Amino acid sequence: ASEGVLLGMGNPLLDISAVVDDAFLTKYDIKLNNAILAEEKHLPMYDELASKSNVEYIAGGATQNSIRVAQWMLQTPGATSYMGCIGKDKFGEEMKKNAQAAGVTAHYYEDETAPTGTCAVCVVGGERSLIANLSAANCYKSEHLKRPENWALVEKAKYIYIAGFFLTVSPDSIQLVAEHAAANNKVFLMNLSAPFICEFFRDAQEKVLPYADYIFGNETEAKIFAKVRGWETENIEEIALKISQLPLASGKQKRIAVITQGADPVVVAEDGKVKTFPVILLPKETNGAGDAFVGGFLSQLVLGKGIEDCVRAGCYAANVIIQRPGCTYPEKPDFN
Amino acid sequence: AASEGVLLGMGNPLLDISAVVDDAFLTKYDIKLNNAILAEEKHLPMYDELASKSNVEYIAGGATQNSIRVAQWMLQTPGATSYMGCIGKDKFGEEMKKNAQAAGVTAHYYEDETAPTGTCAVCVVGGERSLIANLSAANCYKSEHLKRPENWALVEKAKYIYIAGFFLTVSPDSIQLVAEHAAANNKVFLMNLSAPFICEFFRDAQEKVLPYADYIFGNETEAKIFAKVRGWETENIEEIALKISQLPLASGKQKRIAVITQGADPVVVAEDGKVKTFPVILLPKENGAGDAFVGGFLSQLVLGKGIEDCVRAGCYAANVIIQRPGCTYPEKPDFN
Ligand SMILES: Nc1ncnc2c1ncn2[C@@H]1O[C@H](COP(=O)(O)OP(=O)(O)CP(=O)(O)O)[C@@H](O)[C@H]1O
Ligand SMILES: Nc1ncnc2c1ncn2[C@@H]1O[C@H](COP(=O)(O)OP(=O)(O)CP(=O)(O)O)[C@@H](O)[C@H]1O
Repeated sequence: ASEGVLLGMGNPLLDISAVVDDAFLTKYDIKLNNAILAEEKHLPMYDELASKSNVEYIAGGATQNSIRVAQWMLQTPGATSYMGCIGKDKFGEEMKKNAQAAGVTAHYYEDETAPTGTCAVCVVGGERSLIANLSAANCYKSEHLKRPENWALVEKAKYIYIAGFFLTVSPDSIQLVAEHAAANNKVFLMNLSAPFICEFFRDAQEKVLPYADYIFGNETEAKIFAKVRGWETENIEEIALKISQLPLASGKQKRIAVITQGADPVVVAEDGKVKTFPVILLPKETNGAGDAFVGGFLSQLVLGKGIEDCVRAGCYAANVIIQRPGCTYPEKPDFN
Repeated sequence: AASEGVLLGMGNPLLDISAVVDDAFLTKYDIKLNNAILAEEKHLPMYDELASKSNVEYIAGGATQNSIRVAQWMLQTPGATSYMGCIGKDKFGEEMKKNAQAAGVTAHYYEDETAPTGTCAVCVVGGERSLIANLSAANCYKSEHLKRPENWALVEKAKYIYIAGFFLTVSPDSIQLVAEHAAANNKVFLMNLSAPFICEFFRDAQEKVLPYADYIFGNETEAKIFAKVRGWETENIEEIALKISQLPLASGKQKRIAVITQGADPVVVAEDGKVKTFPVILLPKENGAGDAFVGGFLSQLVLGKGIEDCVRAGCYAANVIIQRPGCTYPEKPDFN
């Protein structure tokens, strides 16, 4: 677990989590077990959540959550890094404060006008309501990555994880680091989180797939990925195998596809074979479970462990996060 | 014979810089034909090279704006169409205003104070093309522009309002405001399934606007993905079109018409619980075909014509645009 051994790049959103009541949900007309794009009526909501003393600020975003969970799972200081776009405002300073507290060496790109991306995480029991305002998170430029103090994080990194969503924000950055990983013996990892499915983004994803050593995804993302490229099969075990056997780049030898199915087992394809991994629960046990699974998987991958340890750690971290308000965790882990 | 501003469009405007190119140009900038590539930044050496070419053509593009220009060209009545979208304060923004005025579209653009105007290089060789789109200011539209009286007057004047599904990612407030207004003031709100959604932020935003859609346009790929997202196991495009037309309707919305194109294969239309097939009829000795189909369909819909006339006009306009470099057309149409 060397300095900056694992790097992430994505859309950072400051998650403003707080336990709410019926009056709050009725006031802003927001329903539980739902995630909506933020509107004008939901913009003054971030001030009412701040006025609550029990508010929790977290440097969120799908990839950043995976990086924080990996840092928490590893515990070695300075092992993780992250790059993403934020705004020059109070929420941007809270993002920098929380990333430092989580142990992540974050080098953010500050946009000169777009305010920092935020996500209200309203909690009642186990249920949640997400209201994301992406705003600055979609303004990352490759000029930031190409600067020497930020490109040093790529050079230091052995494992680089980038979500498929980043292909819509900065396709130059993902392609540049994926090609660099193939040339300098680094492991490039990615996921099938491609919300937009246009010809522009399909061809952008087609160009980065050969450079992916690991492709993470969930049953819904994998089934849609299969239907897009004409694969008629619907069996998740067959789709995972077909993902692992996609064309490989010159600097690659094999690919591992990890498809989670929530409660159902985690499916892993490797060396032309598919293995099933039943989910093991914690003593007396969905928001951000996928992000926490990738985080736990990345931690054991960094330590040079076998696939079974990576799946068990992923499931452990996903089980911890779902029993907590948001993508939070205790001080130290209890995994083996 | 259509009234002033009877048809309005809202979207992501991009100045399409079209030009016929050769092998040396495609090799120089490493760009492939029949490929849609994103441009994180304007490649100035390429853009300036295109601007210095014989038969270089500037067009006020963008999927929705193309449909509006094709509808204006098909109608021929001056002042019948309107359009609102975000542009930058630069030379390409002035060329967008010049071409929209030439195309006969009353365009009221929102000028961003820093993001440069969205552009798209349309490198055409024979029948094939290569799109290199830099969205930039097109993704910066704010509902404050729509709510201004000189711009809201275009909504009030409009009987038919067409907005692409992709615009939900840019301004979901503007779509919800005009879709709910159309239901309250007996106006026809039309939309398409462009860039189908997989993330819950964008899926729930689309779920909120579907009841307000009187017409839903789409292609076989968009419709098949839309069906797989919401658990519809059927793959038959005729069954999918019927299921789209029978989605929940908003108060005071009696019916929905779903139009699913299949390229060469017939156009599928669902109406009053029945699906009708329309074979594509070609012109004597025969990208952007979908945009031109919607444009031709909108023109006859404005004139209060039957569905068969709308499909024939849509196919006529699509067949003209595909035998021209880009989404261009002759002075007057030949469809009666
Ligand atoms: N109901 C459940 N019970 C226990 N563990 C669960 C679970 N749902 C998910 N998990 C854990 O989370 C991991 C990832 O689950 P899943 O694939 O559903 O995530 P996701 O990111 O797609 C879901 P969401 O949309 O709820 O954020 C699983 O491999 C498992 O370890
Ligand atoms: N090969 C072909 N020959 C003739 N007409 C065609 C055609 N492909 C498309 N069209 C015309 O264009 C209309 C829309 O076609 P389609 O559904 O393929 O558009 P689209 O916008 O999805 C395609 P693209 O990705 O190429 O821009 C059809 O209804 C038909 O009138």
